Amino acid sequence: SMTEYKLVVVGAGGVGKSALTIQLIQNHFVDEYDPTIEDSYRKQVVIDGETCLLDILDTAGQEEYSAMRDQYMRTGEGFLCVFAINNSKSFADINLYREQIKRVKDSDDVPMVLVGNKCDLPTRTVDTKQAHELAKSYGIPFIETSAKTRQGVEDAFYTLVREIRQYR
Amino acid sequence: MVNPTVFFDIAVDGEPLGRVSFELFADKVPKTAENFRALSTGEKGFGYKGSCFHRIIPGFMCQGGDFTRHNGTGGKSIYGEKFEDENFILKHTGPGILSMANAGPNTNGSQFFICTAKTEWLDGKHVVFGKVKEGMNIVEAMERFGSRNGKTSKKITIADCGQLE
Ligand SMILES: CCn1c(-c2cc(N3CCN(C4CC4)CC3)cnc2[C@H](C)OC)c2c3cc(ccc31)-c1csc(n1)C[C@H](NC(=O)[C@H]1[C@@H]3COC[C@@H]31)C(=O)N1CCC[C@H](N1)C(=O)OCC(C)(C)C2
Ligand SMILES: Nc1nc2c(ncn2[C@@H]2O[C@H](COP(=O)(O)OP(=O)(O)NP(=O)(O)O)[C@@H](O)[C@H]2O)c(=O)[nH]1
Ligand SMILES: [Mg+2]
Repeated sequence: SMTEYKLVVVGAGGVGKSALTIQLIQNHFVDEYDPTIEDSYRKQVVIDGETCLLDILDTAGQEEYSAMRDQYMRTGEGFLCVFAINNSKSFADINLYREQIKRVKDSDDVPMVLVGNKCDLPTRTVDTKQAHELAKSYGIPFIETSAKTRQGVEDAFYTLVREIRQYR
Repeated sequence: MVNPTVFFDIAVDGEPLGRVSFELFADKVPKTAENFRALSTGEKGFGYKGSCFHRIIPGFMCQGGDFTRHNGTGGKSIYGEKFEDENFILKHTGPGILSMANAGPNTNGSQFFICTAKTEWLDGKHVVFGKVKEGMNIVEAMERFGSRNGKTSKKITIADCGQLE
């Protein structure tokens, strides 16, 4: 049977974790704000000519429950760490997610992609240069996305699969 | 200021489950109480009648009140789209507490939740404005149709609602 990959989408409230995931799974943009509790999705795709089953966990960006994230970080195989290019706080929050995943998995070596989302917006508050450096500091890719236009969406998820595939 | 009483008649897939009544603490949060009272009577020409409990998480709470979008994103107050947090005098002390849902500070609309346990981490963030008077067993029965992430396994509706006192 096709290989499964357990992907986990994390980041601050409202950065567009759900809009990215639903663009990938359902090919439409959620314009409304439905803050997540926790959702899972399954999708079969072909990446680099190998079929695989994506299990995607869309997590809550509620800072109140930062302690509840450990259990899903233990089970996840790869992480999309998402910030919004118009939310410098969400970009600051990337460090915390990265450090929590590293701590919970007890490893420097966890498949991860840094995602800068909402790149359709006219104004950015985060310097693409800063995100590039941070990703370089972590040894992970950085992908710019728009869940609105679908720009970079497949690239973000498929790049994370390639990161897991290389780790395996 | 006297605390009014309102009721919901709850249905499961269009079948009657039973009645929940609420004391609204108009004596502590009159603005928040009056919003819920008027949405329960429908006297402004809109309100809770026909809306669903979109989120039911057993061991925590039952959330509803989106009568504008019916998808968990909507709802509105009798004062406009949103109103301020009136105060946090009342706390989430245990089952039956009735409290305002929100999307952060001063974003009260119509969405509300009924606690089925103490949720003290919501203290100072959500405005408590009432408590179940009769039919806590109906709120417990609503947990039959909930899940870990709150998606309901049957459609839980406010088939009727109004004021008793
Ligand atoms: C981390 C998982 N997880 C948990 C949670 C947490 C815990 N704990 C926390 C506390 N620990 C004690 C100190 C020791 C024990 C373990 C255990 N297990 C769980 C669940 C079952 O694991 C999946 C929660 C929870 C809550 C959210 C996101 C994830 C959450 C969340 C997202 S949005 C929101 N919260 C506020 C929301 N806003 C809107 O809906 C906005 C929509 C848009 O604009 C109008 C409308 C709102 O107002 N309410 C009205 C109020 C109850 C609230 N929803 C809600 O649903 O809380 C769910 C729940 C279960 C109570 C909390
Ligand atoms: N312009 C624009 N808006 C976006 C984009 N992605 C998401 N949004 C908008 O930002 C808001 C929040 O998106 P959402 O996917 O719910 O974010 P989230 O990170 O899942 N939130 P949460 O942590 O609460 O679950 C929505 O109104 C959504 O339409 C994007 O790429 N561009
Ligand atoms: Mg989300």
